[PDB]
Order: sequence, then C-alpha cells, then structure tokens
Amino acid sequence: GLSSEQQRAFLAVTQTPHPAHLITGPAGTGKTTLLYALQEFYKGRAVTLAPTGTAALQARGQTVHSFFRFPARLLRYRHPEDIRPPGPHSPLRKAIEQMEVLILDEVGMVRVDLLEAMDWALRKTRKRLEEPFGGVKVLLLGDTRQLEPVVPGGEEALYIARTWGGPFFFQAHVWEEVALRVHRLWESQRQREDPLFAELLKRLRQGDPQALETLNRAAVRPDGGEEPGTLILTPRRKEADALNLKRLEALPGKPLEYQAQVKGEFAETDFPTEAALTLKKGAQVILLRNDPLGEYFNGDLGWVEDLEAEALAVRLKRNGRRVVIRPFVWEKIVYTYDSEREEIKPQVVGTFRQVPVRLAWALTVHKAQGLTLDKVHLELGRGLFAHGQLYVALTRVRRLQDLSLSRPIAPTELLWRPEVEVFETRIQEGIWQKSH
DNA sequence: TTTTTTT
Repeated sequence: GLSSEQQRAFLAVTQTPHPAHLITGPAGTGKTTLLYALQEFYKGRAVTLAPTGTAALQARGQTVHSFFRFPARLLRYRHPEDIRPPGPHSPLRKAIEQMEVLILDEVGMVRVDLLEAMDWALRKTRKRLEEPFGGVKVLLLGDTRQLEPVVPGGEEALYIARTWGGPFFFQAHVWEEVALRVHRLWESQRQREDPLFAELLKRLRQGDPQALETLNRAAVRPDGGEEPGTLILTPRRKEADALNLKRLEALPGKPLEYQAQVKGEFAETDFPTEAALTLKKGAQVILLRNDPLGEYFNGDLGWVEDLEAEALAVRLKRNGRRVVIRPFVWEKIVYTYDSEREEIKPQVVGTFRQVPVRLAWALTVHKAQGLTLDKVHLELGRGLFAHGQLYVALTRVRRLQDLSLSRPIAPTELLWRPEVEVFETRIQEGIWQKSH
C-alpha cells in the first residue's frame, strides 16, 4: 500500500545487492509508511535503530546506544574503551552476527562518531573488518535538514574537527569505502493539506529569504501565545523558563519542590533541568530520560498527576498512561588533552541527581525538535541563532495557520551551514561517493 | 555565544 514514489524507493532498496542506501525526504507519514513496509519485508533479518528515544519509538526500534551498549559520551574512532563488542555467548552477539539489514531512522540527527561506532562495532563483532558495517546492508532514512548534532565545547569539539572535519553523518570515513545510493521522497502530507506552507518551506530549505515575506505576513501575530492549546517555543532557555514560571504561579494548587543533589564539579549552566524544580498537580511537563522499560521517552509531554517525596506520577499526552518518575543521575565529563599523544581521555568529574522533569508550557526550539505539535507560537526574543533552527521551529505544526510569530523573522535568522548545503547539492545525483 | 541527543 505505497505510493508510486514510495514503491520506487522500496524496490530500489530491496531488489539490489547494493549495501548502502539513503532515503531522504521532509519525513513524517510517508517516511514512516515506507519504513514499516521495509520492516515487513525484512522481518527477522533487520534491526531498526534511531539516534533518539522518541525517534526510536516512532520507528518501532531502539536507540543506537541501547542496542550496541555504547556509553553516553564521545565515541573515539575505533577506540576499544568506547566501542566494545559483545561477549562470546551473548544474545547481542547473536543478533549482530545474524543481522542482514540495519535500518537507521532520522539519520540527519546521527552524529558522525555514532555512525562510525556502528560501523566498527559491526565489523569487529562479525569479524569482517574489510567491509563497511561488516557486510550489513544499511538503510538510512530521514531529512537531511535538522539541527546540527550536539557538540560540546572544549577538547571534544576539537577531536571531532580533527578526526572527521565536522559532526555530520556524511563526514564519516566509512563512506570513503562504500557508495551511498540516494532515493528522494518529494511528496508530503503538507503538500496536500497546506500547499502554500509546503511551497514556502521548500524555498526556505533553499535559503531564499524572500519567502520570509509571505511567512511574516501570514503568521506574525503577537497575541498568538495567549490562545488556548498553544505551546510556546523560544530560542533560549531563560525566556522559556520565565514563561513556565508565570504559568506555574498562576496555576491553582499546592507546590512541591524537588531539590537536585550535586556531587563533585557540575556547573549550574550544565544542569539538564532545574536544581530547584517546583511542580504542581496539573503542571505541563516534559520528561527528560528514556525509560529502560520503554514506558516513556526523553521528550514525552504530560501532566503532573501525583507529587510525593522523590517520586511523582505523570499522565502522558502521547498515550494517556500514567508513569511513575523517580530521580535520575547525569554525569559531567571533562576531556583532558595529553599534549604528547593525540590521546584525549574522558573523566567523570561530577554528578547531578534530579527527577527527569522540566516544565513545558514553553520549550526551546532545540527541545521541540522531533515533536509534532498542534498549535505553536514562536516567541523570538533575542532571535534565532542556529543552523536549521527556523526550519525546525516552523515544521513542528501541520499548517501555516497553526503557527504564529511574536515578530517578523529577519533574514539573519534563516541559517544553513555551507558544508551541509554542499552535501545536499551532491546527493542530487542519485548516488554519492565520499572523497579520500 | 547557544542549544540539544545519548545511559
């Protein structure tokens, strides 16, 4: 039950021995219906992975980290302390040895070291060190147009620059050894539901600032954040925190504070949520960790239902289920540079223990990537600052009428990294071979 | 600056 476009991609991927494929498109329904058909074709022979918990959920798969048991830190190139193959008699080894196809959804969000670690882990475990991905056929799916992968400052950023030249999946060295066949999906739900919105988005993908004129005329409405059912997006945390604080204080009900515990060196600017987190019953929240039991994910929206000492209950918007949340621990890692070898080494220097909850009447655009929302209002504040940030903000909703802006978007806020545009122009051909 | 993934 695929469209003509989807069937062409389906056949191009399944009826060839070629082992490396990229199916790209502004992908929601349509990518997803194709993914499920690929999963049905392959059923036993394919493992589906994704870089984030919410993408893994939508892909009916698991996170890359949870499948390969990678640590939550920089994965140094083919490094035996970071990339460890499974034991001699483990179920993971059996699954990797018997794997025929790896489906990787939302590939645009996969940082280069993660893709390279998948390559090495598959090669080592399968004892096929001369073949990309150990001979596994890889099907990459997703839009090439996203926020850039997270790259912390300091020696980690320098390592990524020195080793790969940048953080994007197409900067992995594995592509120097295998050609990536490219299959485009052009159709989209938005082209049927809001042709104008889709046309504007296409021009903004192409970096045309003139499309901002029509977007601003259609969507600038400063009071749009005061309307019911409207999630507010901000570029920066300070303004989202202020909005969330105002809503929390107006909400009737008794507050309860959750106090984080910090050990060692952990600067407040790195805290993954508030150290003094005040909640009320009915508060709109977002969960900040993936449940190992798969009942909730980082990015799940919900409402507070129960508030108790070191434990709360959240009613999820996604499925209406109740989940019980308790504190999690995040680690602060610093890399020290050796200065006689290349040799940077990670060191955990602090920990932060807190319930994995953040208020969510307002979210950053960065936090909202990967969420599909009903109605959004972009409070621009001091302005958009990152590659793809405007595009991600606009595409959280289905129709242009579901969006409003606090002020006109300026041309300085339409940002695409040039090295990403270069890659895009090169995958127009239908096959791509990385140099060197 | 600026924000965010991953256990």
